[PDB]
Amino acid sequence: KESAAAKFERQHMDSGNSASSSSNYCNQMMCCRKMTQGKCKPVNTFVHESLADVKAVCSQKKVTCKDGQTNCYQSKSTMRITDCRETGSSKYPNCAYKTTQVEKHIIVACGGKPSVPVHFDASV
Amino acid sequence: KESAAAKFERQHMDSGNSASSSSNYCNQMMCCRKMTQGKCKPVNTFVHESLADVKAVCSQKKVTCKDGQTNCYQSKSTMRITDCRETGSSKYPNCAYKTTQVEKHIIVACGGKPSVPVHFDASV
Repeated sequence: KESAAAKFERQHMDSGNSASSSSNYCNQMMCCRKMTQGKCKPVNTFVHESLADVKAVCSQKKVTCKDGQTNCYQSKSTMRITDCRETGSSKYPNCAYKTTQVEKHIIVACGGKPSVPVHFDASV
Repeated sequence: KESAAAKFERQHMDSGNSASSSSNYCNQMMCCRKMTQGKCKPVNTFVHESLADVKAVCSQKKVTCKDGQTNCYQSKSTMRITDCRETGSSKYPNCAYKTTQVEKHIIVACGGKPSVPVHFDASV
């Protein structure tokens, strides 16, 4: 059961970095998207194109996955994406990520019916 | 059990134009700090000053809380804070907030032992 003091810190404190800079994107998103629970997911990519555009990748260029599986696809064009990589400083439960925005091609694994993206494999 | 497609969207999709825009702060923080679970917390303020500085308020100016309780204190100095308000468009499970940065004195209820902030009452 959360103490009132802890609750206040959770709901009202953010000195770990003011509401300033886009350098904080990853720290906030990785937390919002639940990838800092029990462990700091070391690396993650966020795509900003439409869901439709990313889904459309399942029907674009075929490429093998890094794990040998053969259900990977590469986007025909670059996409605006955001790279999140835990920083040396970061140490769970104090996850720190470096935000790096680039427009690259993405490789994803597709599955299910209809076949949609189910795994981000890499950006190229 | 979250579907593979659902998980991909959670872990990798953030469609939009101003991804890391400060105008997105509240949407990301309100989500990260869990104030969008079950429903959208209508209003919330995040203080960007030092935890030590905010706790210090508890030994500053005594004031009566907005709800009539008598354990509120107001900061002597203004503090950098971000105001978060749910937008007319926002409606669970699709919470949306307007981010507003300003500098004001904060009023918080203090309790427990040691006496520390346990509730954000108001800013002014």
